[PDB]
Amino acid sequence: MDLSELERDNTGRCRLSSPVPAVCRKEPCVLGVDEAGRGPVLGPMVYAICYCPLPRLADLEALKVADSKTLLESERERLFAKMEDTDFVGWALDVLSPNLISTSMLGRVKYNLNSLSHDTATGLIQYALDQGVNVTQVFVDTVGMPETYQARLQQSFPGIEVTVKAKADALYPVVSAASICAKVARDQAVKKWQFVEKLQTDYGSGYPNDPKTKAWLKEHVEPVFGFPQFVRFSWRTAQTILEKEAEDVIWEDSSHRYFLERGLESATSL
Amino acid sequence: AIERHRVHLRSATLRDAVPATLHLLPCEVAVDGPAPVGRFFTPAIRQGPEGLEVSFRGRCLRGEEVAVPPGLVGYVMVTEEDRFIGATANFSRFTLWGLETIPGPDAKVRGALTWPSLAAAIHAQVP
Amino acid sequence: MRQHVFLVSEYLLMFVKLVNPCSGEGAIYLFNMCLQQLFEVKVFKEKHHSWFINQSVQSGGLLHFATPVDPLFLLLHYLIKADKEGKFQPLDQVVVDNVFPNCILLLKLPGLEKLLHHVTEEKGNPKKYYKYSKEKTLKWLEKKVNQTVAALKTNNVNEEDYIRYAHGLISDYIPKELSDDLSKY
Repeated sequence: MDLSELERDNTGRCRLSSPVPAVCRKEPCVLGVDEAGRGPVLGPMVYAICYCPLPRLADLEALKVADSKTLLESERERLFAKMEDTDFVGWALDVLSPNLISTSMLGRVKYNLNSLSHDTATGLIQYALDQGVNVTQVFVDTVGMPETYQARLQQSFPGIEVTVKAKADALYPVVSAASICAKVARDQAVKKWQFVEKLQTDYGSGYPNDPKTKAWLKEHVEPVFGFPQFVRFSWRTAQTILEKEAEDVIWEDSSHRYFLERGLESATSL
Repeated sequence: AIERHRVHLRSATLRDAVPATLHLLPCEVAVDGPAPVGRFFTPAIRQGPEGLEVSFRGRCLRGEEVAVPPGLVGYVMVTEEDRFIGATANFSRFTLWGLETIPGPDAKVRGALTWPSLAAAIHAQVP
Repeated sequence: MRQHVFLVSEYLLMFVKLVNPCSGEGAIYLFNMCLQQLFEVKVFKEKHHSWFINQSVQSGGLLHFATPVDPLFLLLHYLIKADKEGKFQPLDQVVVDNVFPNCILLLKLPGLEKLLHHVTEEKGNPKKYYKYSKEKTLKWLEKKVNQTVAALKTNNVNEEDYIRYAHGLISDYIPKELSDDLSKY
């Protein structure tokens, strides 16, 4: 019933799902997609999907599972549990570690944040399909352009009704519920974050403009390593601090044939 | 007089040498000094599909532990800023690191390792 | 304090700057005193590399190799130099270098007479006076090329194909003038 799986070490991806209801396999389902942790320099990014059958859509409105910016962490946890005791509500989470965000964006081939965000979304929609969920309608909340995202998802799912809209959380109840899952999972992920580094608290929201975050960032600068894995190296906030406070690093991106082929030469010094 | 061209090494320090963990990075780090490798690097090393997985500066590094070939011994020598040099540590193997993937079989480091074997035959006394 | 990563022969004295037999310039060698053995220092340098030695970083990414050398190559450098000058001299007058004063070490090598037999015409009543012989040298180099060709196949590097490769490898120990005579031979 609780997100206990978030207690173990994360260096890549961490998938969490509710058991698929019996109803969800037969009746046609409606799916909602939302995210938490897109903007912070610190911590993971969580993507969530929430599904329920078409007849029990009004029954989803019956419980006050609507999204709100005012909602407390405890207030969201009560609505999440209220979904868990519901015989028809299903859900699936994807907790992308700051290291996975860093490594993807800072790779040899640039895997952009928006592609990685959209690919995680399709992956959960596909996961549901593979799990016997009869998804016939998909509702997605977007931060930017809905036209391209909707066209993308239609090519990925040509037999499913795809609706991508800005502020879809305030408009559709499935998207509101998915939003509660993402926020709860994000809060719980940053709360009990198992940390890979052998050194050890208050950082704030994790956002770049946050004074506590930039204070924590400046404090945790190491000249050789730069920052611990909890920081998103790809973010311009981390990069600028690194450029001024840490030591320079050079990557490939930024005499007879035998000896020349294997970078060998005679030593003139030491 | 002729000592100017020769730098002497402590023979007793070659015996007193505990194995040292050697990592060969695919990036150039301008600094030369101490580092908390055991704080950032070592506890982050993971086991993946290809080989060992770790990330340095937010970039994924994938590598394998390369063994020092039989007939060779690894020593780490230190010199100051009569001339002297001393073997501080020993090593039986070094971990090789490549960006995203383990360096190929055509990697120059792997080619250089096959030299002392050929050099032992090139320079052998003719009968 | 810069750290150096070395790959020396299993059984293993000081570091000596001697003449490079082919280049005629400086080259670092590792001389063993107790056994009177000579080694050459080769360096692995490739761009974008660094070392992590325990709790430290080494900017280089350099890998040093101390491998044995055939002393005859260096001995030839002095024998060829003296050859043009005149005729038949003792070893103390041939192995002379004001630039590289550590060439004295070559005179104290074990089994010099047996070694010099390969590349020099000698006179002396049991002295010893040596004169550089071209016929013996090319015959000795012919053996060196065959010695390496046998080693190339075993190690599987990359009959005429490997012969022209072995000549080029050995030419990194003998001056350009000698290399040309070896190919014609």
